Amino acid sequence: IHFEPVVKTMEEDEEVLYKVRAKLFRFDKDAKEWKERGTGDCKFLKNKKTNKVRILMRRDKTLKICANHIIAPEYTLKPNVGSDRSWVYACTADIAEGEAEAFTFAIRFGSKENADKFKEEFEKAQEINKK
Amino acid sequence: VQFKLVLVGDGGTGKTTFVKRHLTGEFEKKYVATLGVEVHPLVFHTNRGPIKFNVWDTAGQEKFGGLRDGYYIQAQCAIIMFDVTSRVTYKNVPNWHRDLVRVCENIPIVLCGNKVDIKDRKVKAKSIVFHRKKNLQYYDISAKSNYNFEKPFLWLARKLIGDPNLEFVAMPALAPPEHDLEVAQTTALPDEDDDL
Amino acid sequence: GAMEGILDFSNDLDIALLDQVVSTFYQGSGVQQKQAQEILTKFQDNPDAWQKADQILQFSTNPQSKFIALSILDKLITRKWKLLPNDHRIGIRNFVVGMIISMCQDDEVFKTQKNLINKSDLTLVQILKQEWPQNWPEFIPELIGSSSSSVNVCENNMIVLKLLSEEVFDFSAEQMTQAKALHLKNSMSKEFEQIFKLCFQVLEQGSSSLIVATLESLLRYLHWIPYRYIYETNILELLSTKFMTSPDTRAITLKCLTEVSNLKIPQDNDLIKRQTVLFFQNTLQQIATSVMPVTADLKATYANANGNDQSFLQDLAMFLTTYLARNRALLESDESLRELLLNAHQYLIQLSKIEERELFKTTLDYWHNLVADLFYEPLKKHIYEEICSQLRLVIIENMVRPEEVLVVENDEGEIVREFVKESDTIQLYKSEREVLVYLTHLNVIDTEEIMISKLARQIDGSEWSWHNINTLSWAIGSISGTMSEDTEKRFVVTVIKDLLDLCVKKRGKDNKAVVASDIMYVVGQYPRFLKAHWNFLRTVILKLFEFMHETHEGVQDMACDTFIKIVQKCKYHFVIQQPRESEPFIQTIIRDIQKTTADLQPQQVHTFYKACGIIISEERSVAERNRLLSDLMQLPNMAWDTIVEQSTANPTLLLDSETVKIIANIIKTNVAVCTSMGADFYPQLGHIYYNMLQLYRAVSSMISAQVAAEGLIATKTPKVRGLRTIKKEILKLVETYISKARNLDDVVKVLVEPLLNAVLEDYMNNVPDARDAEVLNCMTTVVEKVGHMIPQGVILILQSVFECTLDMINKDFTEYPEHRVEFYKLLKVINEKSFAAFLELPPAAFKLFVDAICWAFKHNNRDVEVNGLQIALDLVKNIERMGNVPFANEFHKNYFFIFVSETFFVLTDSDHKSGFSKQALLLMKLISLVYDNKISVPLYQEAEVPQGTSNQVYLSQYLANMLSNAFPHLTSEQIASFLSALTKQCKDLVVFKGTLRDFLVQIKEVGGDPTDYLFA
Ligand SMILES: *[C@H](CC(=O)O)C[C@@H](O)/C=C/C(C)=C\[C@H](C)C/C=C/C(C)=C/[C@@H](C)C(=O)[C@@H](C)[C@H](O)[C@@H](C)C/C(C)=C/C(=O)O
Ligand SMILES: Nc1nc2c(ncn2[C@@H]2O[C@H](COP(=O)(O)OP(=O)(O)NP(=O)(O)O)[C@@H](O)[C@H]2O)c(=O)[nH]1
Ligand SMILES: [Cl-]
Ligand SMILES: [Cl-]
Ligand SMILES: [Cl-]
Ligand SMILES: [Cl-]
Ligand SMILES: [Mg+2]
Repeated sequence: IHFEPVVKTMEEDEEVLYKVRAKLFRFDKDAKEWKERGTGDCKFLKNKKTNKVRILMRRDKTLKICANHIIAPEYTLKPNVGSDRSWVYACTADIAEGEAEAFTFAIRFGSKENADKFKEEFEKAQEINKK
Repeated sequence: VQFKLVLVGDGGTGKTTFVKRHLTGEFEKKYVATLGVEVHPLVFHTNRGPIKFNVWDTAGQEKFGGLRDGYYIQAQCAIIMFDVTSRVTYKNVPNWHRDLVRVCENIPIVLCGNKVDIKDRKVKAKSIVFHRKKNLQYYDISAKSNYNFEKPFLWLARKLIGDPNLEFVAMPALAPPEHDLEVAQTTALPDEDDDL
Repeated sequence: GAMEGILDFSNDLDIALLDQVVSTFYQGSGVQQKQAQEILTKFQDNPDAWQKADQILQFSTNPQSKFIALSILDKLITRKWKLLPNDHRIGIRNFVVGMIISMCQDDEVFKTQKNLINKSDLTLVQILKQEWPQNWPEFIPELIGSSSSSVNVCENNMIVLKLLSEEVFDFSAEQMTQAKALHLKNSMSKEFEQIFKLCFQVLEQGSSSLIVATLESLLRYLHWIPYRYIYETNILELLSTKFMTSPDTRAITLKCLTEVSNLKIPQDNDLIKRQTVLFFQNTLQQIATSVMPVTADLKATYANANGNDQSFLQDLAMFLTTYLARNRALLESDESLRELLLNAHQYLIQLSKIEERELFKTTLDYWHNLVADLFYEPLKKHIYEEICSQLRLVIIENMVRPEEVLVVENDEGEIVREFVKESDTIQLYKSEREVLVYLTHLNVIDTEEIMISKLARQIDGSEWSWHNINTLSWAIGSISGTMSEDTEKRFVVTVIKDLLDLCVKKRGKDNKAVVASDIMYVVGQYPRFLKAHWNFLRTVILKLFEFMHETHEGVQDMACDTFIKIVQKCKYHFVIQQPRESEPFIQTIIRDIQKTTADLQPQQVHTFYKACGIIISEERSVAERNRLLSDLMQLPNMAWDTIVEQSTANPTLLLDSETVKIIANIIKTNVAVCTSMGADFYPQLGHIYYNMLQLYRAVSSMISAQVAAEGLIATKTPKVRGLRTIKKEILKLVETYISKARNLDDVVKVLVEPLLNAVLEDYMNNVPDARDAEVLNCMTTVVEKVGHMIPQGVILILQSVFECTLDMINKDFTEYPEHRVEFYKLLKVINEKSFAAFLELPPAAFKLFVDAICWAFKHNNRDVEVNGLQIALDLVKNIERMGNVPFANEFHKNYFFIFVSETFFVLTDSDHKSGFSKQALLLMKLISLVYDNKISVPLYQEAEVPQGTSNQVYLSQYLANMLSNAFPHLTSEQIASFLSALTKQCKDLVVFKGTLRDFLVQIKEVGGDPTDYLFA
């Protein structure tokens, strides 16, 4: 006699190629200064269906997206004058805050090592996005 | 869907800095005094769907107070702010509370002691007891370091939605699609001493 | 814009347009809401806007419009009331009273327009504060009369009285003169019997909203009314029975009963004692029968957060803790009151299980009050043995992570190192420890048994979890010192043996990290044990050294912290040769230091070296100590010596970024060791000193070169930041040593001249952005310790830093924040220890000094502001101490009134409220100088006033003029009376300050009463 028993991130289809903690800035052109956009895990996500690789970064605690853009082959990581543990680059289509907007980003890491590992992985992802 | 939140407290306690941190992620180091009130929509994603706060960030300087308690009409929740490095700001908390509850008689209110990042704290943890008889939630926060920065809104959302187990959840991440850079390269990143 | 039409007062007010602006503001959004907000603010601030208020109140179809009209009137009433002609005052009073009456009589309005009505009632109260009872003697009899006439009117009257009681008794301190507050308190006291009669009647006769409004007013009265109104009427019975039964009235009644549990009440009176017992008894019986039994799971109830349960539970906790703190003695002797005492406490035990930090703190404060009393008061603890036993459990199971435990669990179920400190649980931990310590002393057997058997259930696996091994471990560490050495011996032995067992059985790196964090915490908490068990202590240290090679960075960091923690307490045992060892353990440690610290981050290496310095300073024989010191310093000194040889030959080598890091870590290692060794560090300082100062100069040249070649942006580059770190660490090292030096003759003869030579000109001749704030900090310590011995050196310091630092910080309040702060600290110590240095300044430089002081006290930065006021005070004392000499006479003629007026400016501008106390003190000092004839010259130039005139007369004349022009809305009489009081009170700071506070009230309004300054 059987007794009756009592009664979506959108990152589902992606492989995590690379993850590192980071602080992300955007350059406000009008006032010539960097502004923090978020701190948290920066992830490299490769879509299983398109093999395309994106950067996705979410803020700690609130988990709000502060970066979401294809790692474009045309992009170039440049040093910032103040830092040996950051990269600056121009991004033409980021969708963190809704509609696709262009930004100059800066991303800083805990160490030079992490910044160097990031750049290596960033250029690897660029090659993947080429094929 | 949507809730009026009023944010009150003495000038310089960090109301606007806290709000901006939530809106854009940024930390504003400059003190530009709020003139009357600045209204900002602020959305969080939760396990019970999106919740939107319409945040009425009010002026703390008397000279810039504008409509004052006129701002509180139909508030559905509030944050009262002080600065743990400044005793006069805690001293005035009962004054802000009084003016607020005279207009908003039964709303959830968070008391926040801001700037706990500053080594030399003046309002001792032991001293902070005003919330007890007034049924206010209390948090030590820092807009600068983000210490507990999310708690005031998470608590208010639980009270407003009527769900003690409501949590912030990751927003869905949709597939993404000139001397401007040289200036960015040669402008130094702020706070190069920080851990991140 | 169409909306800006309401701003033109030359045209009649379009009420429909106002209502649109207001709707747009409250209900609109974006740019339109923003425009509308600005318009309403401009409208509201029009000094004639109040003339429109009747029109708006009468004709507006918008409640918010009318609210804003009432705010406009409120501002008129609180600031310019006595300006109005008497018929406008009567008119305003009539239409406010009439509007209130009219809105109450229309039930739909009463139900739906509460905000507006409450705002009206407040507006009425502002009028009462101006007019009552002197020009409104019948307000209260008439209010009482009106109450019986209508239920809506009666309800609203209670709101008016509540607001009046608040404004007079709870919020008058900052908002009225002492004289006016007393007036209003006396007036309300004289009429209270009739207010109470109405109140009691309403409560007895029993409409729920009217009853609730009456109880909210009663809550306010309980702050001040005589106790006879509470104890000699039947109101306690009503509160504790009838009003507890209905949930509508229960919330407010509980708050009333909490306030009642605080009334001023006679201590000998048996009947009152009986009544205080009875209301508590009633109250607890109502909770048990109407709300929940003592057994109920309040943790669960609170978590469900249904309706108003959380606030009710909060309120119950406040009631029970407040009452029991004052009165539990009443319940402790009589055997028939025992069940009540224990039941009340059992509710508290249940409340203490609730997951809500702020509520836990409230209950924990009460437990501390109880257990502290049980620790001292004879014959009490046995009464509470079962309460205490349960409390032991609650505290142990809810212990929060101490500051020392650096591992935490992430959302992914991994045990990681913490991102940041849990700054907000420091105090909670301390409070928990304090209670648990008392509980342990109250029954040491019960506590051991609870802990050992909870540990048993961790080993066997029945209760195993991280949460459970953690709180237990933190609890166990937290009671160190409560047992006898002998019981502690066995206890720790047992605990440690079991935690070791636990570790072996727990496969995996997350488990090992948890259990290791726990073992490190416990052992670090029991140094008494460690000092008694050398084999054990040694093996513990060797194990900490193993953890210094852990890949789990949490464990590694904790090992370092635990090492120095143990050493701070057990250092003697590292310095002596232990029986059956071949050498003191310090020798073994130093020898293997390169191996041991190979995997540590530099700052962890520095902590390690600092621990070694603590041990070394235990050796008091000088030859041996110095040898230990040079042994410890071997690796940094060898690295140093090769860096110095290389660097001197070629300055390009200093260019290399890797070499800059190496040098910084060398100096940082010296700082670390100097910090723990203080005065004993001298011989090591001597080894490096002259070359270190040469390095400072070399690095300084490099920095300047880079700024010249790349621009100011150079100062942001990693290269240049690396070079400034060297300079800063050098200054820190020298500062650290001088702050702790005991041979000041050597400081002066050997250290100072080369220091000053190396740093001052370099600071002076650099561009502002290249100047290190730490130079000022270093110089403060130098002046503090040996300034009295180096008068010419202090002159040199001022010459080099004063004008150039002032020019950096005197443009605004924000630029160069660190320089600002260190600058006023340096001026403060110079003024305190080498005042002669200021006496030598040229007159122009001395003026800039006075300017600098006054600038300091206009800061909102506390660091700065406080130092500015102290310097001003100290300066006056320094001038005073000189007596009747030309420098002092000239100082007064030039500066006495600048200080007086500047101090008045910050006292009265409303932007410097944090400085009131010190400002008042400075002013009293300055006024007292003239009062006591300690100024030997006329402050007045001759022919300004008759030849025989006194400085007292002139000072009053000067102040009356100053105040007359700065505050033109004050009457002459107000100014005269204020100044008379202030000058008379210039030896009594408490009263003097009251008089200043009274003035700060009067300047905010028109027509303040000059007789207020006679308050005593
Ligand atoms: C996990 C280990 C595992 O095996 O899984 C993590 C663990 O290693 C962390 C250990 C830490 C931080 C410290 C331990 C407690 C140091 C060990 C010391 C030790 C074994 C000392 C020996 C010499 C010793 O004194 C033994 C023989 C004793 O039985 C003591 C454990 C108890 C004492 C001192 C008894 C007595 O004095 O009578
Ligand atoms: N150190 C520290 N500074 C903070 C923090 N939050 C704000 N500040 C600083 O405090 C100053 C005042 O902040 P702001 O947000 O403008 O204060 P406000 O309460 O909005 N003032 P007002 O009522 O006059 O608009 C700013 O300089 C800001 O950088 C904090 O958490 N830590
Ligand atoms: Cl206020
Ligand atoms: Cl209204
Ligand atoms: Cl010792
Ligand atoms: Cl007059
Ligand atoms: Mg602001």
